[PDB]
Amino acid sequence: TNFRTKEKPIIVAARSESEPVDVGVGAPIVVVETTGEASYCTIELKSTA
Amino acid sequence: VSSIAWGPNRQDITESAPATFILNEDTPLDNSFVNETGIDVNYAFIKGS
Repeated sequence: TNFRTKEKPIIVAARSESEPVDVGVGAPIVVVETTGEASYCTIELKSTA
Repeated sequence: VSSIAWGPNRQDITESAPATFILNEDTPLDNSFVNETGIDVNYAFIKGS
C-alpha cells in the first residue's frame, strides 16, 4: 500500500490590508497565504518593538 | 441653506428651500454697540463735541 505523510503548514505569504472607508480608515485585516496539512491551526504574533 | 455630510462614496448632499430677507428700519435692532463715540457720520448731520 502506498500513501503520503501530511504536509507541515507553513506561512507562504502574509500581508495586512485595511479597507478604505469614506469616513476614516477601516480596520486592517491580515491576509495570509499558507500551505500544508493540519486539522486546525493556531497562529500567534509577537511584537518586534 | 444646504446640509452636506460625508456620504457612502465621497459625499452626500441634502439641501433646503431658499429664502429672502431685507434689512430696513422696520427690522428690529438689538444694537448692543451703545453709543458715546466721538465724531458721528450719519444721514442726519456732522456734529462735533
